[PDB]
Amino acid sequence: NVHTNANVKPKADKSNPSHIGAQMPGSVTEVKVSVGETVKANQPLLITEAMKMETTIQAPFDGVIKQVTVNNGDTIATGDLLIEIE
Amino acid sequence: FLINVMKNKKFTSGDYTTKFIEETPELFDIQPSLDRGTKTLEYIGNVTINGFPNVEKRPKPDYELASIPTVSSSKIASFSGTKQLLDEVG
Repeated sequence: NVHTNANVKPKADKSNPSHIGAQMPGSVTEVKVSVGETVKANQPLLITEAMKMETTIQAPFDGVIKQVTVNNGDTIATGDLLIEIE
Repeated sequence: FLINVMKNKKFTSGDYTTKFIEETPELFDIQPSLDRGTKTLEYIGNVTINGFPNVEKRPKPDYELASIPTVSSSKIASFSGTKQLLDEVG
């Protein structure tokens, strides 16, 4: 806890269906799931904030969250891996 | 309040007594009146500090002049286009 948003996420593999990457830069407002939870297609996973606008990130299909890369109030660049699902 | 007193004909006449207030219900139709000036300074203040939705946070760009061509307004009043034509023939 000297850097909190100065951790570096890896980059999503664009050609991996289970990698969800950030679509633009901004802010994690609220992580809504843990490594291990099962989810349904279209479930709230993540609320981000872009430039004063809230976007909700959803499950693409049904499955199992395998890694969650961010914490409330971390910052993100286009392309950052946010979640793995199966 | 005082403003409303100043305006009152009972006041102006000299008529009034000590019961002049209790006796004069309208002294209390004061209306909360704006300051547009302030609210503007508050808008600018807020956007300056916290940005605007969907605008990339960044110093206010230097833009170009494009000084804006105008046409005198009495010259415009002399034109007769498809507006006037509708007024005539429907």
